[PDB]
Amino acid sequence: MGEPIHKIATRGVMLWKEFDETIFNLPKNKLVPTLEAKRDYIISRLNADFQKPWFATVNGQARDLATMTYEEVAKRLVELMFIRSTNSWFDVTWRTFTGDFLRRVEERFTKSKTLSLIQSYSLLDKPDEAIEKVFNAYPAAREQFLNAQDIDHFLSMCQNPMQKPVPFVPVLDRRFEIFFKKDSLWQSEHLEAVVDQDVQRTCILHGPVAAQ
Amino acid sequence: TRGTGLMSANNIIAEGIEKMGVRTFSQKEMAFNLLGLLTPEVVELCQKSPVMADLNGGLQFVPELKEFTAKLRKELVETSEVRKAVSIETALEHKVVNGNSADAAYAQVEIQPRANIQLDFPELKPYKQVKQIAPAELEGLLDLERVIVVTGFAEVGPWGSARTRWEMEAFGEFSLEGCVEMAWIMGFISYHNGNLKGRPYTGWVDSKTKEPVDDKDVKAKYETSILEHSGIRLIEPELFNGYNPEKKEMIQEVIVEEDLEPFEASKETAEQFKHQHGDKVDIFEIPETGEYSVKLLKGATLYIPKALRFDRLVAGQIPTGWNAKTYGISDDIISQVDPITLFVLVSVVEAFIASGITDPYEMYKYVHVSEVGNCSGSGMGGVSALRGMFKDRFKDEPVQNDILQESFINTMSAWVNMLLISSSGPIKTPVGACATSVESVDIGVETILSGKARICIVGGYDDFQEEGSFEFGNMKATSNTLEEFEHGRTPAEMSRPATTTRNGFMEAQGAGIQIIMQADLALKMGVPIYGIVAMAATATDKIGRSVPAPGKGILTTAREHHSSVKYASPNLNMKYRKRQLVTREAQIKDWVENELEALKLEAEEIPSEDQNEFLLERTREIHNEAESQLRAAQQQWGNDFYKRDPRIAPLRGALATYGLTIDDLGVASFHGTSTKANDKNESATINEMMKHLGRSEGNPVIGVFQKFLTGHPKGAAGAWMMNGALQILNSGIIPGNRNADNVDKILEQFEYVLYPSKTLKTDGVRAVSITSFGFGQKGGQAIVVHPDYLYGAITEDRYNEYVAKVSAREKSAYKFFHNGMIYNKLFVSKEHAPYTDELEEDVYLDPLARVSKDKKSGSLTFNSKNIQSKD
Amino acid sequence: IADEPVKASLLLHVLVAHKLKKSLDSIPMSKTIKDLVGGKSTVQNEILGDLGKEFGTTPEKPEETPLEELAETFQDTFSGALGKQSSSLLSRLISSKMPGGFTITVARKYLQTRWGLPSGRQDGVLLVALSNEPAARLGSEADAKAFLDSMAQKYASIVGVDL
Amino acid sequence: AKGSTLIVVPFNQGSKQDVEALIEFIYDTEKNGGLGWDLDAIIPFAAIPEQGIELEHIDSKSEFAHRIMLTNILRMMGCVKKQKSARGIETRPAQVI
Amino acid sequence: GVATSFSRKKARTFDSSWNWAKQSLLSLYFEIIHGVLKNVDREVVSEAINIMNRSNDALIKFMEYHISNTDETKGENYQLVKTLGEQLIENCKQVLDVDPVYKDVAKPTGPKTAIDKNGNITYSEEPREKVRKLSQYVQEMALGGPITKESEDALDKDSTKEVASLPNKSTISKTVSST
Ligand SMILES: NC(=O)c1ccc[n+]([C@@H]2O[C@H](COP(=O)([O-])OP(=O)(O)OC[C@H]3O[C@@H](n4cnc5c(N)ncnc54)[C@H](OP(=O)(O)O)[C@@H]3O)[C@@H](O)[C@H]2O)c1
Ligand SMILES: *OP(=O)(O)OCC(C)(C)[C@@H](O)C(=O)NCCC(=O)NCCSC(=O)CC(C)=O
Repeated sequence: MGEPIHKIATRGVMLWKEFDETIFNLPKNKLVPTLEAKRDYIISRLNADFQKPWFATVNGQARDLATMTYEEVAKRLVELMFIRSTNSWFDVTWRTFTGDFLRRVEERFTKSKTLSLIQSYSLLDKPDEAIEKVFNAYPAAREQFLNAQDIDHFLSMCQNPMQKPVPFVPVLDRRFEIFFKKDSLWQSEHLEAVVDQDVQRTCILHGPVAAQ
Repeated sequence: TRGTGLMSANNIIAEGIEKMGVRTFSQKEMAFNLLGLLTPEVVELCQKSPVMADLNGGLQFVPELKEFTAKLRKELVETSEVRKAVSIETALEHKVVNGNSADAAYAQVEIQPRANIQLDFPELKPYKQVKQIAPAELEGLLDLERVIVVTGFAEVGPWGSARTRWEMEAFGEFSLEGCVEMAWIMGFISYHNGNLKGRPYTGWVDSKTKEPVDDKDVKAKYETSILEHSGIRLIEPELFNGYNPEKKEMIQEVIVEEDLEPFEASKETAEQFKHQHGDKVDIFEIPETGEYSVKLLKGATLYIPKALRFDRLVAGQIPTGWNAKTYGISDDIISQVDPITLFVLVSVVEAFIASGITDPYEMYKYVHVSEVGNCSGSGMGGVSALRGMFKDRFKDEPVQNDILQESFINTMSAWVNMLLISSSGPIKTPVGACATSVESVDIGVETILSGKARICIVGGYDDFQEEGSFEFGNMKATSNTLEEFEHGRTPAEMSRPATTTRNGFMEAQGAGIQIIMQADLALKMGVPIYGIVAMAATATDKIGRSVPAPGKGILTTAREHHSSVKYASPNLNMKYRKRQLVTREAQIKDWVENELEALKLEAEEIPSEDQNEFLLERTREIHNEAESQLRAAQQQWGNDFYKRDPRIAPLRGALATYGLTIDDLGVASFHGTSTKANDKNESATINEMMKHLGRSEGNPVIGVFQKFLTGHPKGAAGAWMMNGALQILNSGIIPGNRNADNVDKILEQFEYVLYPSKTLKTDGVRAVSITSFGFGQKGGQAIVVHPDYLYGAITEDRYNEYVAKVSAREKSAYKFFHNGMIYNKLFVSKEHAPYTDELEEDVYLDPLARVSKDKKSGSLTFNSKNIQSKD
Repeated sequence: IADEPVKASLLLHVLVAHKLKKSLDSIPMSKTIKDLVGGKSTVQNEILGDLGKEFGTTPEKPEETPLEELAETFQDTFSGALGKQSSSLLSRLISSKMPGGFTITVARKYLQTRWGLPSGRQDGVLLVALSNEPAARLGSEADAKAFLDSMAQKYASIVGVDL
Repeated sequence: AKGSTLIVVPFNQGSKQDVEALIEFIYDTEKNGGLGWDLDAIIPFAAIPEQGIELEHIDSKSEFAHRIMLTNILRMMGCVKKQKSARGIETRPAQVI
Repeated sequence: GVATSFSRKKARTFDSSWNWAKQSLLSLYFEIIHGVLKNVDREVVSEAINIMNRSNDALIKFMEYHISNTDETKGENYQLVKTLGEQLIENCKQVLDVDPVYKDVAKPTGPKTAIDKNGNITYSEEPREKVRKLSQYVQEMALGGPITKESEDALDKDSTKEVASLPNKSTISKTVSST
């Protein structure tokens, strides 16, 4: 909303400041052109620095949702939303997101009316076995990029108001400020759910004078 | 007798009746017993005195049969209704006692299929599997710059695209993907993404009511409307500028007998009436307004409209709802061009997609702009524009000023260049009537072998309009629809090639396009390869005074000299040819050694500062002349061994190139118009080709008459046939002629032709022949060989590099296709050429200029540093 | 006026009502086909055949499903065009009941001129005309136009339109 | 099988005129646009289902079905006899099953 | 209901058995290779009868070419179509000049009405247990039953052997009429 905040000058906060001065201070008619021109730089910064990495990143390589397979997407959703240390989904609404996605994978790749292999999302509490089980029934989805109707569904699931915002940027568009700055405070108390567990990604509120 | 019209209602009690030791018969059993009465013994018995055959199974001995029937049916209904009521009550008792939480862990989730439309790129086998089918000697023997491959194809016709048409042709019903693709084409469904009645929806919606449509619900909701409005059907006036063949407008010239009541018309229009009529009209100024009073006098010519009933009411029209907008063409292009041009632009972008080329300018990474040809043509061109300028202009209607340029046959190919390709390649537009598309392939081949191009768009297109429809009826070429109705035939069954009763062709409309290129370039680019164009030939017939009469010219392609055939020629034997190539490869090596030695001797006399330049230039020249000599030998012993040999038919040698015999030409895609002269003459031509080339008795070619489904689209006919041939090659499925009720008894004399009525799923087709017989003696033939014959001519590494590049490009192609389908932007007109007007001359005049990715705009363009560069 | 395609709920009603030879109000939607027929499976199978012909597909248990739940199951896949059964029944109504000279197209004209009802709502009036089929052929043109008037008012009442 | 032939023809057994015309067509020469046959067997198995029609409910559909299943079988056998007798065919009776 | 339906112009002739014989054979050939028809299916024996009833010199040469070019080393299926093919070529040579024969080899069926636990009535045509040929059905019919009284084959095990037996007119030792 443009209200000033005192945060520790971590790498993620210094990226937040850079974007406040060169991307988010622009009028809406010049925002999308600047995001399309800076794309490659922006994604490199998000992946190195910020606490919400660029979602479409398959083993260091900066892709887009359009150029990711359905396996790639599923295994990225588990990598970002499921905490290996506690061996549980950081939020239940994230497990729902990942289940909804794995069911869409079945819908897209099945030839006839069948039973979902994910009967209850409670089965995703072993996510690597749930994924293998889905992408063994439908091995075509290991080698196909996302159908553009499934990109639009995935981004529509990312904007659901009745779930914890997704811990990543899925797209550079008109809504990039909302993706980048929404739900920015919990991370500092739960570094187990941050990318490298690196504090330097996160936003920690603190006073300049009381820091003495 | 169980399961008949009269006794199906009693089936449930039939098991009960059998418990009285009564026998109830199956229809088969009861027929068997009845056919026992027609045996000669019972017939001989019937001729003496009447015969009474009790085939009752003891039913007459059931006392009070209705009482027993009524009992058994009541007991069965009672048991049913009891068990249904007790089951419902026990399930409501178990639900109240344990609650609604008990049947929530027991309930399961149901997954409904979404339509996942595939581009059906050819399946690439492992290098071990493809190396078995080709002879071992083929590796290195072919020059791949001189092997033509089809890398992409598409059509717009009565059944939609090549994907939908193939489904209907081969299977006779649509899958989920087929239905959704037809529903999208015909504008029954659009894609919605965003808020829909508050709730956010991402999927298909009905296009009129904007109500959501699940992909499962598409077939139920639209199949009947999609079938009713596709393929051969009654001419729809909405599609043809209000043209109704029942009420066909002409004008009678009458002489005026009594002076018509004056009418008010402008001063210009009144002077134009006075110039025409002379003293038979009186124009007078009205001082009040300045308009003129035009009075026609006794004896003035006048024209009164009358309507004629025409007897051709059926045609293969593009599915109702088809709209170039749906594919992404803008309204400024649609207004400007003739609708045949729109079928072409869609077919061209759809063929680039099937090639996995989303951006045509990609081609300019690999070839010079002067190396991309457009060898495609039409039979009659833009007949909507002709009707504009001959008839609508005469009636002082509003017609655009450039309508002439839209009529030209060569104008569709121009709009493809001006909107998509922006090449400076060859542009040879054939006009072959019904053979155009095969004449297109032959020109596109000769262009790529002569080295003037490395890629041709080829194919054909034609439209259906009132005037053509009429003049094809006046020649009696087309089927009379009133006669077909008198004979019981529905529209669907009016196109029936090779049938006793065939009586003229069904007119259709549409376009078909193939992208052909050199194999050496297709392997480099990693485009899919659907087939090899082994041979393509045209032929006139002979002296005669009937332009529409088909003839036997194309028989020349099997011309072979059988005076001296005692001992097999070495030249046909691939080992011999490979041995002579290896012998010549050793000499080319010794020629490169001897030219490098001679360059070392010459470089000494050049000073030691200029030496680097001179050795670079002269080394490159040597490398060129070494490749030139290797490729010329490969051509001489691999590709062109049979051009000078009168003992090897052009048709035999095309197959022999890839180690196929004449017996390995499994399918013949016949022109098969459903005319009396065409279908006999075609069978007889194929039969005489195969007989002369010694095709093994008992191995007929399997005729394929695609025009039973599509109707004859004239220009486009062979383009469609080719697209079908490629779909047979890559699938192994040979579609049958579902209108071949009864094959014409005359065609039994041709032992080497089989005419199936149903789809055969073979174990593979190695080659397909396509024949066409246009008006004006245009015969034509093309052979197409399964692409897996090519992969035996390359090494494992080059194959595996290819397989990886095609996999990557098939994935990018699927991406581009689905994004374009849902956002109505498959077709994306180019704004600018790949060069600015300042570089135009510089790019044309450098044959090594290539496009590269411009870092700012992200779009392939020529950069001034890559033009007459050293690198 | 506003052109609407005939609802499946009216078509279904009229087809059942005509087959049982009862008025539309005499047939309640709540009841199932099996209840209405009254233990005569022949007539049940004749209705099922007529609906199967008219709508193309049927549900899995059309016998036990109530008429409002069949009308909703058909509307999901129903377009608005009459079909092969309605068209034939209307042709047999018009031929058998209208005076010699009055055809279907004259009825369609009269409804487009007198009332101003378009083709979509003409089809609806003709279906209401089928449901209340008179006993003997109408003697003159004037009582045939007076019948079409009474069916327009009935159609307007049931659908909820003002003429 | 080899030497077999199947002619399919539209036909309403209920119509007397269709019965007479179909038999004329089977017996008429190929010149006159018929088949030039001479039947060896007739198997008149047409029939419509009459169902839930008691004595009191006998009306049009029953009187019509009775025409199909009896009256026009007798008329068909009549027609075949009149066609054989006109050509003096006394030694090739047609078996009626 | 007395409306005329018949016109001479609407008659459809079907007489092209010479074409369909070859298509029938090619369909059977590929249905075996793809595994849609197996060596225990009565559909193979039915298609064999229907092909033999359309045997002529052209159909024999067609079989000779397709069967003699079949590689018996591509699979079990290719060996099976080669074996069945050579047997069908022999049968088609034997019955070249013989008249074609009506010969049903379909499994005879009886009525079965079942009501499940939920009360839904389902009628099927279930195969009979005593009667598995038509020869056995003619015997069952000859013996009659209690209400009427006053006062070796290779079917469903080896379709190839049953085919081999097709052209051989079995001599009936004693007729069913004696029993
Ligand atoms: N004065 C100060 O110094 C100070 C300091 C810190 C924060 N704050 C205030 O605190 C408020 C929130 O903090 P913020 O900075 O994190 O702003 P924010 O990003 O706008 O708020 C967090 C959002 O995350 C969503 N969310 C998170 N978990 C969720 C779950 N399990 N289910 C549903 N929704 C979930 C909520 O969406 P919905 O509301 O749409 O459900 C919520 O609006 C702000 O208004 C801010 O001004 C003030
Ligand atoms: O509505 P339903 O309960 O499913 O039908 C009940 C019955 C069977 C009673 C009904 O269809 C009906 O009334 N049918 C007519 C009686 C009947 O079945 N007659 C048979 C005519 S054929 C025949 O009789 C063949 C033969 C043995 O010669």
